[PDB]
Amino acid sequence: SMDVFWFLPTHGDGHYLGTTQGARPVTLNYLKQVAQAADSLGYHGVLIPTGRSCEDSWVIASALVPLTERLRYLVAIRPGIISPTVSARMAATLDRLSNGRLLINVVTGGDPDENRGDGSFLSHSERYEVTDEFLKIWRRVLQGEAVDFEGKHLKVQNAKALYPPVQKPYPPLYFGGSSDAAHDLAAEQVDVYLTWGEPPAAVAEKLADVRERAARHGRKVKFGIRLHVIVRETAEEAWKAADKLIEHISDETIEAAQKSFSRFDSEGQRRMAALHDGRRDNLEIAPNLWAGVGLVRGGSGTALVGDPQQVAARIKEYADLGIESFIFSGYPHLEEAYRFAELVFPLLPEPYASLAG
Amino acid sequence: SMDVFWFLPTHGDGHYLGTTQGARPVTLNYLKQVAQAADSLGYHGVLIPTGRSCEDSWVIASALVPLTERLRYLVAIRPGIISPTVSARMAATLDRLSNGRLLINVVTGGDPDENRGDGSFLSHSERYEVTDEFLKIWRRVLQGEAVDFEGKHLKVQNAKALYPPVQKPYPPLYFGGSSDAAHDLAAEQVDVYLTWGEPPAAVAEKLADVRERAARHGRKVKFGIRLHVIVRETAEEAWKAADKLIEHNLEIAPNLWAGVGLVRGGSGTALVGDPQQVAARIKEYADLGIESFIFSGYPHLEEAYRFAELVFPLLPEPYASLAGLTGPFGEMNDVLPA
Amino acid sequence: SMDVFWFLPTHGDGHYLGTTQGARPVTLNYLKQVAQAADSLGYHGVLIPTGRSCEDSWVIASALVPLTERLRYLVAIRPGIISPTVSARMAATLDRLSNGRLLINVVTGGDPDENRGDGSFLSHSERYEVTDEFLKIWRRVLQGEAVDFEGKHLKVQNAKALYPPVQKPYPPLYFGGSSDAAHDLAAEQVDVYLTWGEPPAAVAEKLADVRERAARHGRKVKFGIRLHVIVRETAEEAWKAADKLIEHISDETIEAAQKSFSRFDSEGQRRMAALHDGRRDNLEIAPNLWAGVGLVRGGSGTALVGDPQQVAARIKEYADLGIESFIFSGYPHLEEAYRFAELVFPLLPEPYASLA
Amino acid sequence: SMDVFWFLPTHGDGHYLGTTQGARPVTLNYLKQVAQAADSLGYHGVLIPTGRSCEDSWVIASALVPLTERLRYLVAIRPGIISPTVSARMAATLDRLSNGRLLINVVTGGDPDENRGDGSFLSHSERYEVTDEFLKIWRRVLQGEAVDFEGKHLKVQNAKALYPPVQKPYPPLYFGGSSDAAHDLAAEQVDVYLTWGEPPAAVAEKLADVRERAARHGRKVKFGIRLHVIVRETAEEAWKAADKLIEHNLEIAPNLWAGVGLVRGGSGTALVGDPQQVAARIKEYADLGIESFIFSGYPHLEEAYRFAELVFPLLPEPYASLAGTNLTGPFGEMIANDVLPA
Ligand SMILES: Cc1cc2nc3c(=O)[nH]c(=O)nc-3n(C[C@H](O)[C@H](O)[C@H](O)COP(=O)(O)O)c2cc1C
Ligand SMILES: Cc1cc2nc3c(=O)[nH]c(=O)nc-3n(C[C@H](O)[C@H](O)[C@H](O)COP(=O)(O)O)c2cc1C
Ligand SMILES: Cc1cc2nc3c(=O)[nH]c(=O)nc-3n(C[C@H](O)[C@H](O)[C@H](O)COP(=O)(O)O)c2cc1C
Repeated sequence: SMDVFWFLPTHGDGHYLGTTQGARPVTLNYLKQVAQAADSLGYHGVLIPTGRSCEDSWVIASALVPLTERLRYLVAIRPGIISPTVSARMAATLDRLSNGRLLINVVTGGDPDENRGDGSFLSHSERYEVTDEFLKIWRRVLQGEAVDFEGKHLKVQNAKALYPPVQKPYPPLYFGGSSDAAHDLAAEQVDVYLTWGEPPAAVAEKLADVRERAARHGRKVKFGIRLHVIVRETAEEAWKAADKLIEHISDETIEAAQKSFSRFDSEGQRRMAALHDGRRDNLEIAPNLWAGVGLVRGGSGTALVGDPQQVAARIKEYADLGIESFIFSGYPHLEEAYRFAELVFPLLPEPYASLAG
Repeated sequence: SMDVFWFLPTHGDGHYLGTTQGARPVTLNYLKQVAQAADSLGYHGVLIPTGRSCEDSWVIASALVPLTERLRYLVAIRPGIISPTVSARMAATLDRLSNGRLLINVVTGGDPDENRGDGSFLSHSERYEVTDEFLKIWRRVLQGEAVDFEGKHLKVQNAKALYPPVQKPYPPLYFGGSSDAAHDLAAEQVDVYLTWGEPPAAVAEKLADVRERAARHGRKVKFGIRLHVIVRETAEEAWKAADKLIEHNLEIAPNLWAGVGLVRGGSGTALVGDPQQVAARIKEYADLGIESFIFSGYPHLEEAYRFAELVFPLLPEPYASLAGLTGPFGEMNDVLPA
Repeated sequence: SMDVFWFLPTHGDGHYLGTTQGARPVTLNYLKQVAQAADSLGYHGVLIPTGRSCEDSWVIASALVPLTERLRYLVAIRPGIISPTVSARMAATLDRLSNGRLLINVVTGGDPDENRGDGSFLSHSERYEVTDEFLKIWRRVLQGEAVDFEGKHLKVQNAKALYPPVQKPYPPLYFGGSSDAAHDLAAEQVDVYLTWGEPPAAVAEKLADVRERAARHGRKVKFGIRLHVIVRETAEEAWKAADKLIEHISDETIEAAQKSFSRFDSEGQRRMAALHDGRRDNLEIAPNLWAGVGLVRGGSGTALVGDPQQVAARIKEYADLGIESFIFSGYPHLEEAYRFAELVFPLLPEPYASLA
Repeated sequence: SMDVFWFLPTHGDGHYLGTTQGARPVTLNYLKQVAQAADSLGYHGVLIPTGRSCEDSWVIASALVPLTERLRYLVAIRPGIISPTVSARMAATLDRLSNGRLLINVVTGGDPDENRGDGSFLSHSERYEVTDEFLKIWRRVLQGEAVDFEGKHLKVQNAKALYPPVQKPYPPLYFGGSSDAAHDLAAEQVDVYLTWGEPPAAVAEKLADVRERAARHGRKVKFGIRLHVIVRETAEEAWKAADKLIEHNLEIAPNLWAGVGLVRGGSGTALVGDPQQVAARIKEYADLGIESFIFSGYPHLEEAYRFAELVFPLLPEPYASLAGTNLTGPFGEMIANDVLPA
């Protein structure tokens, strides 16, 4: 079993990182282009990021649902900035309009400056306490239960979502995080645990940690990985494109982003930045794993670079560890969605092997 | 100037009130029908209600934006249940995708049971205090400012909306309310004040109160009214349809029927009569300063066509010129209809 | 089995016949409204008329296909005015883009003035000869055959349709006609024979003739009927709306319309106009069968008028004769598509009974 | 004035010519992708080819009209296989539904085997005779006339198009042809004369011939050229992609590469070079009087973005300002979560 996702560039898109040269503005028409591409190419779904640097994920996903037939949408919810009852009604409404194509990404928010801008003045441990109480209300209201809940952070009385969702018991819960509070929350409530593109040894230990905590709660969680991808027909062209992606990234822009990443209260972001740390020589931190994207961009920071056989081999490495979901992205997002689907899909298991023509 | 709105029945639709007979379920397909009808008929926009009995307004409006060309969407925001910065980013994205077709309806929420279900335990005076602080943060972040704000209820530090809206300075703020705190809030921050379909004398006094308070703040507010409509070609058919609507004294004013208010629907009063009678009541409200008219009918799809074909030619421009590409008009295979 | 169709008013729509009062212009937006209504309400398909009085059927059907999911489109082809090879490629493309939702209505054209305007100067017998040779080439090219054909009217050499259709062997062929040449063509080539809304006794004889001729060709054809419908909650409201539909029809327009029909070289049009002769009194030619639409409109001319039980009863009467397809219409087409689907669908067989 | 068109690959698309490697099937979804790409990028329109090797142009164009806002469709009509009255009603209906976005490409058909497959057994001189009579009836019915016409090939009596088009007097007529019979027909009836991508000296001589014949009839025709284009940021990558396109001398003129003519593609020549070289060759053709430019690339979706992002700012208005919608803000991917792209 394997689900291959693509990515909607709600932060912005282009041919190069860091610079405005070759940039592509994010419009309704361009978002339609990427979503309808992933829909017709046969991708399982698309991940839609959230945050201050993005357009709103719920507005984007809701607008693209009537314009696609099979594509699923992994939309992010951020506990602490919205009522859990209201978030559930949004999830129910969007899941009903899409006829069961909604996927939920639980996001706790690792930037204290952005969180204070949204009105949240909570420590790292406190944010996961709100998320813990949030998900308990969210999951229960969506199953038709009039919820009475009074916790340390959230309190609802007769919380009801009158319109039931299509997917039972609720739209699947995806979650990413590397701290101990994140692994506990994932093991207790979520359905799929997501990690960024660390080397296989680091992901295997993170998966083993989550699998252990989930077993202690009598549950089993599925796993997925988030990666960039620069795949070409030959290995020489792929690494040539990787160097070309970052040719306009000055040293003062790398210092500007790293100064902002150190402000983050995120353990998952810390492990991603602990792979590059501003270096430019020796960026291949692992066989066909290139950490050049993390020099400027937040969140995901590594990419699989190589020919179709080299990239498909790295996928089997992660799949052998138990990872079943793969969320890819490329620059630019439209062109690379076709390139991955035409070079890598025939090398992947079904149904992706048979989607090529 | 006049803006004529229609209504999206996101709580549900049907042919009759009270009973489930002839009911029509709210689906994506039917919502497309009503929105695309109001879009092509030439309505200025549609009001989208909010509450526990409705589907989410932001999901529906966002889904209908790429499916319409000119129609505007009056979407409701609710302070107290969402971050003001995040609500502004939501408004910005929907306004950008729609190319300036987003209108904001500020709703405070008058049901204490529903408010407790959403996690808000605030009194009437407190609810308008959050709304006051909410709009100050909401309006300023959308104007490009990095907002630092610490009030009695809300507090943000370095609140920024990185994507600017299409409409400047922000999507217009519509607001409805009858208390003194609402009239003060409307006179200070909002752009359009909304009132229910009261008799013309009662609306004039409410408008005079808001218009007086707005002058003290150096502002002028526009006004709008929300009214159901049962218009037929003759007055006899209209009152026959009104009686049929509630078959499973009510005329509180000339051609103002309060039968819709018997149950918890969109409004509580309705204009019932022939096209000349309905246009006469509209001209009455317009003379008091009302420029926006938010209408609805049962069912909303059929009645959107009925109002637009019987009343639009009797209204000011551009609605007078919307009634009626050339060639044949009506069903022809050689002689054209004349 | 039963397939219920609706109708796209490409001639124009409105609340009243004959006059421009209460008319509704046919735009892309309004056609989207009616097509998307029939799609979501659960109708099997929509019939799209063709002719000089219509917008082009192929442009409209192709434009509405990507805007609907399940609805099928009964598009009309006219042999004699387009190449059979080209017509087949058009059908294949629309059938492929729609993923098998294309239905073909074979139209021969009964107006000699309109036919001469299109460049066809053929007698009634000759028109069915071109249609005969047209359909033979059309059906064979769509089955992957490089066709060589040299007939009295048409001649092709190496006619190929390189893109195969989705429905096999080809999109189903619907056909309407009342002449003897039409019954032969229907019995030999088409898949569904269509008739206008005549009384059940006259329809039963038309169906018996086509099934008799089809047996001599070793084939069996299915049958469908075309009707208007004015259904209300009560029988009094239905007859009140039927009288109201024709209140603005001029007596000069009645003679001017029937004068153009007396010049029509069509038996189906003559059998439909002879049910009224312009006489306005006593229009109910059968229980709940009202022939008021035929006073001005060509083609369909009768309507089922009554309460939901009366309308559903007349439908079952036609179904007992072997009619499986029902193509309904009302004025205006958008509102009345909802009215039929909400008043009559629960009284019909599945899947229409469970769609509400 | 300048109109830049793209191309809908209704015959098929892919990364390479001749081979099936990297091929891309023509589906409704992919045709939407290319059409909606040209729509948002700001192209004037798209050319839709016709023939036995294509899906029907009228079905595709009509299907794409409600899915686009400004993009125009240059749809081909072929006299001899359809009645002129019916063709006009089709043009009127599509022009009305699109609100004046329909363009007509008059195609006579140069393949006798394909013409015989469609039922036409006519010589070269005869084919242009039907086209002459076809356009005369087609143009007159669209202007509201009840047309009576009896020629050597076509005959109509009381031909009327009851629904008038949006563009007056009729959707513009584009036409391509190299024979003397074609140049006479173009100078007399059509609005835009189209030619393939010959070297600039040959195009100037063909355009002057049509302009002389048109002047003798008191008319003036506009001109357009059809070209492939392989434009990259550097000249070395462009020629590398051109060599790779046909791997499974050719530079017949400065930046004019004749590799597309090896197989039955869209045309036979291509502009290959850097953005500065391509815009220079366009300025050379534009100085001759060419106002319409119909470009294409392989694959058509990716290259529609590549030409529009590298060449549009170097072209006259409105294409120079199209590279920058009304939206403002973060132009590019956000650096971290608060640093605007440099
Ligand atoms: C696959 C994936 C997607 C994520 N998407 C987002 C996002 O859209 N917005 C965001 O603020 N954080 C996102 N994150 C980060 C986490 O949700 C969370 O904010 C951060 O990791 C803090 O958790 P931690 O301190 O336990 O590592 C994502 C993480 C992963 C693994
Ligand atoms: C259901 C139905 C639909 C028809 N639709 C058309 C049409 O769209 N255009 C048309 O010219 N004739 C139409 N006709 C009429 C016939 O197809 C035919 O063209 C004409 O009346 C000559 O046939 P006849 O002499 O055998 O009656 C239709 C007939 C039926 C029964
Ligand atoms: C821009 C352009 C586009 C053309 N498109 C087509 C087409 O789609 N199908 C086709 O058969 N011929 C096409 N042609 C060719 C002409 O229609 C015509 O068949 C050919 O020029 C033969 O005429 P000639 O002997 O006068 O040169 C095109 C020509 C040009 C210049």
